[PDB]
Amino acid sequence: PGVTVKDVNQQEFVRALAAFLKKSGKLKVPEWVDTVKLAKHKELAPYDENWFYTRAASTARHLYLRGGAGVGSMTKIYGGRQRNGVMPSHFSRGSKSVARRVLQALEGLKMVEKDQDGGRKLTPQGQRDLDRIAGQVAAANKK
Amino acid sequence: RDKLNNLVLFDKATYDKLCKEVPNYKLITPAVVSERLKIRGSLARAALQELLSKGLIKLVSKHRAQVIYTRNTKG
Amino acid sequence: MGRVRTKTVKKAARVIIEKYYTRLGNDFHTNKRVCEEIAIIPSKKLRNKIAGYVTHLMKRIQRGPVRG
Amino acid sequence: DIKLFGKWSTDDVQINDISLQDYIAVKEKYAKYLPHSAGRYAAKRFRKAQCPIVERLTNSMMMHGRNNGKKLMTVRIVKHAFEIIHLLTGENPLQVLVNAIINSGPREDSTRIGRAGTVRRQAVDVSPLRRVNQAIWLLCTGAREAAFRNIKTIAECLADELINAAKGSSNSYAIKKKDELERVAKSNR
Amino acid sequence: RVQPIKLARVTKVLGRTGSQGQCTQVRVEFMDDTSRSIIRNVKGPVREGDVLTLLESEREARRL
Amino acid sequence: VRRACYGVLRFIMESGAKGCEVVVSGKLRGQRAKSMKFVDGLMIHSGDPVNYYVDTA
Amino acid sequence: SKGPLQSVQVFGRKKTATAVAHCKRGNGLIKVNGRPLEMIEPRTLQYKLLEPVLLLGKERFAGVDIRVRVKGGGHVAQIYAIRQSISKALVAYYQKYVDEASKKEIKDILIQYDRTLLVADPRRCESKKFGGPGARARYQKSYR
Amino acid sequence: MSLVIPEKFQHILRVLNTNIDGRRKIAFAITAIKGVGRRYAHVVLRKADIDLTKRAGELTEDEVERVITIMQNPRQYKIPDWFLNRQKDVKDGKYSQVLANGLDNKLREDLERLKKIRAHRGLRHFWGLRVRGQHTKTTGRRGRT
RNA sequence: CCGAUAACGAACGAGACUCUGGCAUGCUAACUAGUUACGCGACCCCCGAGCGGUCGGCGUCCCCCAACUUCUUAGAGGGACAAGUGGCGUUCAGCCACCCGAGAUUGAGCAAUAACAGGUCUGUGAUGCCCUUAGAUGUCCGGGGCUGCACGCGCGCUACACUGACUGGCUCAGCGUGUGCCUACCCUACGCCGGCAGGCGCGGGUAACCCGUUGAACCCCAUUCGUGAUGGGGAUCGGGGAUUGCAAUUAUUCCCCAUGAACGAGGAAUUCCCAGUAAGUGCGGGUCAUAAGCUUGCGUUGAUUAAGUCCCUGCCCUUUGUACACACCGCC
Ligand SMILES: [Mg+2]
Ligand SMILES: [Mg+2]
Repeated sequence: PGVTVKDVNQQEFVRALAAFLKKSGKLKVPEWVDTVKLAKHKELAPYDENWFYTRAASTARHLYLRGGAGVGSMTKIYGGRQRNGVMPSHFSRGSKSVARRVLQALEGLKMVEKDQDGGRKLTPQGQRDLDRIAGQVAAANKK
Repeated sequence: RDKLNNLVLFDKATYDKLCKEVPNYKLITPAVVSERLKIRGSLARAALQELLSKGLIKLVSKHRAQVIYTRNTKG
Repeated sequence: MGRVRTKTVKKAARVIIEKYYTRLGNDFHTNKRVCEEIAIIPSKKLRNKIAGYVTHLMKRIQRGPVRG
Repeated sequence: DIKLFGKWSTDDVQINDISLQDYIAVKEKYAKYLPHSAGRYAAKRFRKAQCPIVERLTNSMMMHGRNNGKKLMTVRIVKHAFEIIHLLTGENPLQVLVNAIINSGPREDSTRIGRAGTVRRQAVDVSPLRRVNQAIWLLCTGAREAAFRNIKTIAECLADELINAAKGSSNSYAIKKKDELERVAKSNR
Repeated sequence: RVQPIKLARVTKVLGRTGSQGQCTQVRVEFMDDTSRSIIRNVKGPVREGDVLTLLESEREARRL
Repeated sequence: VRRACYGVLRFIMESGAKGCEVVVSGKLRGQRAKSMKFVDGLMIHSGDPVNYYVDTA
Repeated sequence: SKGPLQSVQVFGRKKTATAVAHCKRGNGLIKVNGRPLEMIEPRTLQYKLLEPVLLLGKERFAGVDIRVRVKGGGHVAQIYAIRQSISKALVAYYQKYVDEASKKEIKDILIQYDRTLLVADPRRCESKKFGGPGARARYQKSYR
Repeated sequence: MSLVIPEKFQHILRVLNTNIDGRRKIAFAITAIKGVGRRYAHVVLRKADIDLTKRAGELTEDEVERVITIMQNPRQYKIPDWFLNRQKDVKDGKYSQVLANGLDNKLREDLERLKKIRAHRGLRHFWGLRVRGQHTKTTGRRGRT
């Protein structure tokens, strides 16, 4: 019955773990979450109020796939498409502060720890929790 | 062909029509029901999943760009 | 189409056959090894083209009186 | 057996006239699971005939800037359209598509460089390959014209176009242009 | 009174026509009567052996 | 100029080569510029081998 | 019991995307990049990945474990590299571990449906020249 | 629930000095007011604690004035100072935000300030030319012919 | 090219040639590239699986303390030649189809004689002649402008939408570059502050070692909008904050909040293109203190049509007429 997050859909997994963080009220949510945009290239605010939980889930899943990635790596991953107005579109990264605060809050629940080199990785506690959540979403997908 | 001024919220004169004939034909899609009932289309999408919740209309697709429903099996 | 040879490969092929007829047959892969020691051919793309026209001529020389 | 999109086998379809059996590729030999194959069919003349007609329609359904490489969106569009025509008719989508092709192919056209009377001066019958090509192109253009500015989606526009062409209604854009071309060719025989 | 739509099968390909190559001229034979055969011109790519429809009985035949 | 070019070409061919070509351009004789080419022997112009076959000055 | 040294690593390349299929003796299992074959990004083109196992049945895959790594190309090129890797690794496995009579009667099934499963596509790209914005398209010129 | 339209549903709403459309969603209906932008709407509604999924006309009468005063007094509801328009005011230095014909007459106030000081930008505005230094060689001909 | 042949013997160009792409489980090799296996772990799974699954987590050139080169890199070589079969052909040169093959036409560079009053004396300490040379056309500095706008044209970028926009998730590339003789000026990891452009402190990298497994865009999946010049469009313009420099006003650029204008697929005409091609989406480089709506090499997604023609526009060869030879934009 071994369940791994890589063995199921990641897009459903991020919803499943965002639900976990929503019901588990331990996230250190800053006061400006209702105002800022997730990226410089993004014109409009997010629609879902639990977007901070969604970002935390997504970066936890990314750190499962590979560790050692810093805030610059996070914003490089979360970059998108800037339409540049009338100029031809280009690629731009997301807000550094949002990813920095998400990562900082991920130390609060003690599942992400900084590394001996640059960046941060998952604790064994986090490695337990990710697949623990993956088990139930796999069960739901099967049934 | 100037404007369509569709319905964003149901009046009773549309909802009574919705109750009886919408779950009575095969190809029921948001665009088709919007053009038949002169409704906005976002309202059509909302009412379509409400009829799904009522359970007398089956889904087939559930796609981000093309959601498709159908009536129940008869005969 | 577009596979017509030039006198550069045609002149060499005629000469080597009538100098070394006893050492040639109707196998291109055999002849392309034959042409290696009997002629210092600067190009790989040329030695096989030289050998290919030889086999075309070797088929005809075993049948009738070719001009060579 | 092939179960294109997991269903709609090609075993039960037929072509009513032998004039198109040589080119339409709904046979079991030309049966494919999924209409996406980089077959290099443009590398030689008459190689698109053995190409499956579904793949041909998928390739031809993208036009006008917005859609020139969005093959995945085109495949999902064709999948939804076939599911929709199956819902609306109750029979195999492939037979509906083949019948639409046959009833959409214009049996004649007209063309001249000399001083034409109205449009073209001499009428000439088309090849069956041109028949199939013009049928697919007319279907794609008709769906796009129907869906240029309206709430209906590409899959449903393709669905109604295929159904109208398969039954014969003089309302589909493809059969309308077919009748117009035949009438002009008849006038300028 | 109306002539029915019929089918004819290509025997051999002659060449292009129309001062641009926009139409190819080929000889065809009736599947209804094998001995019956004419020569026509067709637009679009045609190889030998395929069968093509014919709404009209006889239109044109010229020696280039 | 014409005597000197002939002497130079004679010297080059006497030194031993498959061919040589000399081009002199400028205000020869009158005001109108005219170019004189003295070419002899084998002389290729195209392809890779020209780089290590000809010497250009 | 624990008979070792029955494994191959066969590559498959398509449009700069190369995929190596680590075929290993064991239970019937298929995975790419540590992910299951169905649990994969292109839900639209999942049928192309399912195509080899569809045409050959899980019975031929019973003693087959496949681990595929891809480190190049795009998305659909990645798909085609993966499926070609699966097919090529399987035919190599049947070639060098069992009779090539079986290898031939499994080769012909692939070749009679899709020859791209055994032969890579020679086309990669074409160089863009300095005359226009594309490889062959030229900048729009005007005379007046 | 896709319920019927409420009896007390207003197809248009009079706010400030203009009108909006109740037939559309609230977060884009309130953007019809001059000076009220899309992001400004999407932040003031979140800070004014309403539901986005509802339309405009079924906002209650007290909710309308609550949104009105929330937008009109942004400083005292934790709206960031950098989200406004007349920040670091040219006249009185206050970090204020104006969302009405007050914005229009304030813009005209700044325009006549530039004209009175006869600065380069003021002269360009008065003549109707460009002010940001963009080229006038081949553009801006619609305003003349 | 074969053939004839008052020609013979030749040469240039084309070709031949060089670079790249396409097969090489053949060889040489690889801790500045990896792959398998083993041993530790870390987690899931434990009912019990236990060679169960994942790990871009740690080690096995930490010198005896694993092998191997398929995947990666680049050298040596091979391989393709109409080679084979059938058909057409003076059975000659050659052409078509097909098997087997990775490939049966990959793209470029190079590119003859002769000429243009084609462009550059604003590339040169290439240069004749003429001009100036102290109130200078030398040379430096301050400032302005080269952007200036009733108007016309050319190359482009964004658009007119629903095959869409926006929001969130998922997720894959290759060219080529990075700290300085003068010459000052690099590419950036990580951590903290801020929403942002940015700021601060610590590193790595003169480089397959660090940026960088280049976590790119498009595309894919879910949410909302719903045919409304509308959540398409972002032009003009107000205000605020940073960065570059001695200097940003005539806005260098970038960020944010403000208004949302014309534009609903555009005449007469006209450009380019046959497969990885067009087209969409890009990435680098160039100019760069700051800079890309330009250009250049490379990637990604990826077509419809066609294997013909002289109809228009031109070109090649022969014959032909000429009152043209500044050569029909001729002459008269
Ligand atoms: Mg709005
Ligand atoms: Mg050459």
